[PDB]
Amino acid sequence: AFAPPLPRR
Amino acid sequence: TFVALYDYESRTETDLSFKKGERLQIVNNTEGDWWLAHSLTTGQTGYIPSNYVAPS
Repeated sequence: AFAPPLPRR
Repeated sequence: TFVALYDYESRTETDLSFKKGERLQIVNNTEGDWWLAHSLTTGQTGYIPSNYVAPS
């Protein structure tokens, strides 16, 4: 349900 | 042509937020975890996450 936590730029 | 595996909800005015089912034209993507795609509806640009999309 919750997409993967956006990685760090 | 790539597809949004997850609804990317950008928070800044730099990347465009896309939902699942929407397609995006991948521009440059061969290392960085953040690629830059270009929508085909209006024709805008936005860095799409490499984890919210997949080749298809």
